[PDB]
Amino acid sequence: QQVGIEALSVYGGAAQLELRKLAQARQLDISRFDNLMMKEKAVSLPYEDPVSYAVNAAKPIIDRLSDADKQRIEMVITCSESGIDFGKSMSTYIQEYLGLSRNCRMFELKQACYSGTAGLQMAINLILSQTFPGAKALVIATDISRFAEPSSGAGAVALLVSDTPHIFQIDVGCNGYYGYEVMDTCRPNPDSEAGDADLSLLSYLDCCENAYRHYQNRVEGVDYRESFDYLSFHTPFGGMVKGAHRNMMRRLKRAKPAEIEADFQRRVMPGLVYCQQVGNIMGATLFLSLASTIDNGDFSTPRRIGMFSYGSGCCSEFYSGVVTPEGAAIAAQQGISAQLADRYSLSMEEYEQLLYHSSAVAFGTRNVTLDYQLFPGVWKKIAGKGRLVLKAIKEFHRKYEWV
Amino acid sequence: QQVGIEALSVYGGAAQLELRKLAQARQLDISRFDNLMMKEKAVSLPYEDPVSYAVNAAKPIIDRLSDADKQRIEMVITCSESGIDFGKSMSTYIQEYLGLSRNCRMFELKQACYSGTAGLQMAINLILSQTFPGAKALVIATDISRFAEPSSGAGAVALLVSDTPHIFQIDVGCNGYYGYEVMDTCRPNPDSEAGDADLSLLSYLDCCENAYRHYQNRVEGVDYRESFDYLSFHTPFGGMVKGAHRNMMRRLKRAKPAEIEADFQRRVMPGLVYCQQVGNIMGATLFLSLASTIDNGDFSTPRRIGMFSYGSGCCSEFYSGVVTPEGAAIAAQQGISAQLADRYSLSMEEYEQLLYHSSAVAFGTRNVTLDYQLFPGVWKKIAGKGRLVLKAIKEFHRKYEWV
Repeated sequence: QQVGIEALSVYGGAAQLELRKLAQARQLDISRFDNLMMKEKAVSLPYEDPVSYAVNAAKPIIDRLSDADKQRIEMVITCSESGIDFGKSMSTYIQEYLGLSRNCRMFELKQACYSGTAGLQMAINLILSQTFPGAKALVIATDISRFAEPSSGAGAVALLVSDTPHIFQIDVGCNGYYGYEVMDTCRPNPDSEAGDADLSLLSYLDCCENAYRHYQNRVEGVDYRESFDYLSFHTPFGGMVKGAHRNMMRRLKRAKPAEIEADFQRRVMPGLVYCQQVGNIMGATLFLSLASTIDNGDFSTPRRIGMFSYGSGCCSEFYSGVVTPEGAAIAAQQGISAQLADRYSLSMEEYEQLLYHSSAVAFGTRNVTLDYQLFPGVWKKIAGKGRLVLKAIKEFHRKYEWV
Repeated sequence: QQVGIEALSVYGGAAQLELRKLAQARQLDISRFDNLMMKEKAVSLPYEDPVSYAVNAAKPIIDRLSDADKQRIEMVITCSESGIDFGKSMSTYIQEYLGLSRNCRMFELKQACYSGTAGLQMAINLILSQTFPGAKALVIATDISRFAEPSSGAGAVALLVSDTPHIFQIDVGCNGYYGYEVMDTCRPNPDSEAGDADLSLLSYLDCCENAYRHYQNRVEGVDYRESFDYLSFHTPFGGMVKGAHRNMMRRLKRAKPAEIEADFQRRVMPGLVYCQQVGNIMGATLFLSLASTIDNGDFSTPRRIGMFSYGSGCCSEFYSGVVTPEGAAIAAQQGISAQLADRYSLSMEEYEQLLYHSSAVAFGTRNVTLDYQLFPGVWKKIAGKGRLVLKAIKEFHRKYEWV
C-alpha cells in the first residue's frame, strides 16, 4: 500500500543573522562557525510565535487544496518543544486560522527533536490503518529559540500525509528506533535550555548507530552506501552531521578518509544547504534537510533517501523513502531558496534589541499588545505577503492577524 | 481485524481527602459536594510526580508479561497535561524504571483531557497498520493537580494495547470527533490553571452532541439508548456527566425526566463509582470510568460501551468497544476497589501542610532532596508495597526509588 508526504512547505523566518557578525562582535575566531558549518540563523520577531510559524509553513499546502480535499484533513499534529500552554495544543489555533474542519483530531507531540518524526509516523499509521479511507493528516513541526545561541534557529515545516504521496513515498515497515533515558539536553524551565555538548554528541552517535542497526535487522541485505542515494539527518549544526556520517562509514564500511569525504559531499551535503541558512530548528530540522536534499540533489531518476531522526533525552529513528523526478519538480516550485534569500538581514545592534524585546512575549504572558513597527524595515518585508503574525495576548488567549 | 486493550491498571494515589472535611472547614454547605457527586480526591505527596504515578499504574501490567511479550512493547506514549520539561517526555523515565526495550518509540502527547484517548487511538492505529505484527503499545495517562481545588485529583491509568484485546475489544472505525479553538480552560503557567466554568460546560455539551453525531453518520442505524449497554465519560465531576447525559437523552430520544434518571442509574452511574473516589484526574479520567463501568456493571453476557472523551481548548471523540465476561473477570482481579479503600485518609491539617510543602517540587526545580518522613503515617501505607517514589532532583535529573 502507498503512503507518504503528499506536500511539503517550509517557513524559515522573516529575518536572519549572519553568524560572522556574531563571531566578530562576540570576540571569537571566524574559523569557528566555518569549521562547524554554520552560516546564518533564522530569528523570530516578538510578534511571531510557534503558532504563527506553523500556519505560515502550512498555508501554501492548504491554498492549493480543493474544498473537498481540505475537508479530508482529519488529524492535525503539532510537533514542538516550544509549547505555549501545559494542556492546550497549538493545533487548535492552527485549525482556526487555516479554516480546517471541526471533525478533526487535534493534539501536540513532544520528545525534543524527535517530535516531528513521531508525528509523521503516527500520520502514516492513520493512512495505513485504513480506518478512514481518504483521510489525510497535517503534521507540522515548529520551534523557536527565544532567549547554543549561535546554533539555535526558528522555523517550521508542514507535511500533508496521505495515500497519494506526490513528494516522498515511504518505505513501509522500514523503520529502526532506539532510545534510553539520558541527560544530554533538556528544557526544564520556560524560554531556556540545559545540557552537556559532549554527552549530546555521544548520545547522538550511539543512537545513529543503533537505530540503523535495528533498521538493518528488519530490512534484509540493506547497505549503508549502496541502498541510499542521499542521507538526511537531524542537524544541530553541519559539523556534527559530518562527524556522524564519518563514524558510520568507518564502522560499517571500513572506508578511508578520502572516500568518506567524497561520499559526504555527494550524499549528505545537499541536505545541509538550507540547514545552514536557518540554524537548528529542532523537530523540524530533519524535514528541512529532506527538502534541501530534494532541491539540491539529483532526481533525474527516482532516488532513495535514508532519514535519521534524533531527540535529546533521548529517542531516535532511522527510516527511508523515495522521491521521483515528478516529486522533485513539484518541490522546486515551492521556491525555498528564494524565500530564504528574501529574509531581512539583521545587524548586530538590531539583533541585541530583538533579544531585549523578547521578554514581553515570554511563556506565561497573560496580556500583551504587540508593536509591529519595532523594526520598520523588517515590517516592509512582511506587509502584503499574506503572513500570519501574533497581534496580542488577552487573558492568555492568543490573537493572530493576516498581514 | 482485532485490536484493543489487552490489560488495564490503575493508580489512585497513596492518600486522599474526604471532601466533606473541606466543605466544613471552607465554610461551604455540605449539600454542595453531594449535589455535584464529589466524595473524595486523591492527593499527591511531594515525593510523587507524574512519572512515579505512571510507573505505579503500569507496573502490574509489566509484572505479568513474559520476557518475550515485554520485549514486544515498541511504543510508549505518555498522555498528560502535568509535564515536567518542555522537550523531554516522561516516557524516557518510564521506560527506564519498568525495564522496557531500547528499541522503542517514546513521546508525550498533550491536548488537555483528550490526551489519553488520542494516545489510545495512535496505539490502535499502530496495531492496525500491520507495520510490525506482534508489536504492542503501552499508553499511560497520568496527571496530578499540584496547587477547582475540590474537584482536582491525581491518578494514572495504564493501557497495554495489542491484537489480543483481553479487556476491551475496539469497534474499529467507529469514531466521531469534534473540536475548535475556545478558551474554556487552559494552563498558561506552571502548577496552575485558568478558565470559565460556564464556558467549560457549554463546550463540553456542544462536543458531546457533535462528536456523537459524527459517529452516528459513520455507524449506520446506531441508537443512543439501544446500541450502548453502558456509557463512560470524561468526568470533571459526576453532576456534570449527569447533566450531559440528561441533555443527550432529551434531544436524541425525547425522553421524560423519570425515564432519563432510570437510564442514568443503569448505564452511567457504574462508571462514576471510582471517579468519585479520585476526583478529576484529567486525561486519565475516561479510562478510570471505563474500569469503573467494568467492575460495577453487569457483564454476564458481552456488552457494548460508548466512550466520550473531551479536552478543554478544545477537542473530543466518541467511540466504542465490547467487554466479555472473561474480560470483566480478569479486570476484577486487579482489585481497584480495595486499592482505593487502603489509601491513607488525610485530615484537614495534614492536607494544608501538604499544599504548603508542594512548592519544593514545583515545575522548574533544579535540585531537591525529598524527606519521606514528612508524614510518617502516610509512609507506613507505602513502605514494603513495591511503589516507585521520587527520591530527588539533581541538576534537573529526576531520580526515583522502589520502596
